[PDB]
Amino acid sequence: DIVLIQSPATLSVTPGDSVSLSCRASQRISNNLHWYQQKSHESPRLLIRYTSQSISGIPSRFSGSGSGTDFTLSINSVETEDFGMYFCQQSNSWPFTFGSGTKLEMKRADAAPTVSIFPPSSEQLTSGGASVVCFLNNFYPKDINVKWKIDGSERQNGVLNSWTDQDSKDSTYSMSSTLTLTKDEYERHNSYTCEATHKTSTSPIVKSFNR
Amino acid sequence: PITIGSHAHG
Amino acid sequence: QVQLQQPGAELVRPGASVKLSCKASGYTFTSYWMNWVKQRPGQGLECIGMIHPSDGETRLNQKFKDKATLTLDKSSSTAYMQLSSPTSEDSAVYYCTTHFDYWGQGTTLTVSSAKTTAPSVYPLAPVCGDSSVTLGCLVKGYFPEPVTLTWNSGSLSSGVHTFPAVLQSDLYTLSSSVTVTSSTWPSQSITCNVAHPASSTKVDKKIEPRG
Repeated sequence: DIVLIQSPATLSVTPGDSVSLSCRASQRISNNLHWYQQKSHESPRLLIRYTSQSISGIPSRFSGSGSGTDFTLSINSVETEDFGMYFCQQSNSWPFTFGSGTKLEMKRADAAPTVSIFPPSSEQLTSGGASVVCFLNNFYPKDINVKWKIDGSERQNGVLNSWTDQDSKDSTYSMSSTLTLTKDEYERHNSYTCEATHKTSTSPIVKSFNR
Repeated sequence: PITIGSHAHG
Repeated sequence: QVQLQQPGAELVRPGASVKLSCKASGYTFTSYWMNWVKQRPGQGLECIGMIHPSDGETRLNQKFKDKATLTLDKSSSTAYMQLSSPTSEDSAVYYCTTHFDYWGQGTTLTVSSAKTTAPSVYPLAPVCGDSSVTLGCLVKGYFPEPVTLTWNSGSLSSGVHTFPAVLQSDLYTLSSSVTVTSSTWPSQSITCNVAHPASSTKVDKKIEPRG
């Protein structure tokens, strides 16, 4: 299969900025390279076909160039409606393959997460299960590492993580992490900790309770 | 043989 | 007008075959290839294969050679894609598109052994004895999507993050946070409300300070 490599993974812009998105192919694909835009909860939309041929009605700020193994999507001066995911696709050889995508997101000031830990509710503890919840709210940029520690040692299995889309009003991200144990195991440890490492600080944000 | 975009755009 | 009509969602038990449909209208069905594309949400795009309704010529991606089968019912201008022996790796959105210009809305296929199952709804109050306060609501063990979660019957709508649901071992978990000033809670009441249409349930859980 032909491999398409896109870069960068994420581009953070202010409306008015100009950007360039790269797609590189593992072999010569001539002009057989297409660009798609995909917004949250929508199907992809064909933006540019055959390297540079812009689709009827696609705004003229969008252009494609390149050939052989090296292709570029340019966006002249980004509008807020341009935020979303961009994929390249080759139709030189079957199976047609897509790149891994470039996300175009809104730039804002770096913000540390507001972190909050929640022991299992007494309601849940009448059951055989115990979940500890950690909310990591309103941070920027999206890149973040969350660890659960139980009596000081990291636990990764039984963890369920969920992330919001970039907030359309303040451009932050939020994440929820849920650690689930049996109630019997939960009652056999004391210390539960949620630890977040984010670029805004060299030391992790630590929230913890004792059972 | 398939031409991408040819349904909407010939 | 050209339309490609796909159901929004299908649910399938593991090991039980499922057939997804793409109903075409408003053009000559036999004049264009029909393509199927798989996307695991938040992930990239994969070509499954294509079939030409003229003569049923089919091109499959080798990756799916033992998984996907493309067929048609030309008399009703419908293309089908059947998945054999589904597993949790098959849970994804599936799109039909003709020449990658016109796209269906996509069918969200979920593989689970679960029956319809109302959620367990747990109120999340801050750590016992711990200017702003963050409360939570944990929505656990339900099937299928979606639920509708509100705070104070919708009248509390600001400072809320409701996270996308995550399927794990056949059931969904979701959570929501709400952040208010410390003079708002607990002096005024805050309750999480959760409706699950498939089970016809609506549950309220008041957030109470931990004792």
